[PDB]
Amino acid sequence: SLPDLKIEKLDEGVYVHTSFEEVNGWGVVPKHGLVVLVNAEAYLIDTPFTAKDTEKLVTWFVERGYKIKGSISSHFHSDSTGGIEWLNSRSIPTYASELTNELLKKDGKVQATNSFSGVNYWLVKNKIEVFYPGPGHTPDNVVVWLPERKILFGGCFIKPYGLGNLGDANIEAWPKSAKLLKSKYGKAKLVVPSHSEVGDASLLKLTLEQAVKGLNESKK
Ligand SMILES: [Fe+3]
Ligand SMILES: [Zn+2]
Repeated sequence: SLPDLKIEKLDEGVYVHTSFEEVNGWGVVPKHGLVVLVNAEAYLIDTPFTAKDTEKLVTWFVERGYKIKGSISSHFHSDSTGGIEWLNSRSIPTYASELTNELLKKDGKVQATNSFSGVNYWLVKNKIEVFYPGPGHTPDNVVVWLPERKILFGGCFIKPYGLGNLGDANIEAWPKSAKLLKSKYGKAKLVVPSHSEVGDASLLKLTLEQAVKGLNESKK
């Protein structure tokens, strides 16, 4: 009885997709990703949890005359990679970093068909940039930058109100990673976190503070 997949326009050529899962203890949790338009083509930034919602998402944009050109997953957790199986099965190119695919493989999960590495990677030159700030929420977490709109998708790295699930986190590295991110994208107009409302560049500073706070609490 989960809430329906939601698709809402955020800016010119940029949509937020929201899907939901049950997390025992915290109840239903919304997960935000993006869909970015490049001319008459669409790129998924993270996938929904399920094949079903991934298909609904894909069909929504196909039906509006956009070809799905690919998806990129910001980290290996299922809230970013849930639709990779379905997308691969439809021969839609999927993208994840080398680290992410290696974590998927280790966990017995289907991998993205295309991978990349390095600090900066242009999924679409001058339109969609993937940035690796270093380990934080997970060892592999990346963010996605849309220069034309100055929109940053933070995935699960951006945690302005609390760090959340620490199971796969690197609390020792997160502050340095968050410092690097804030310096890189301080001119962001909009910052889009995975589990809360859209904000501005202040979310970068808040994340840094939470990360610093988390590390201090771990050492005491
Ligand atoms: Fe995660
Ligand atoms: Zn998450």
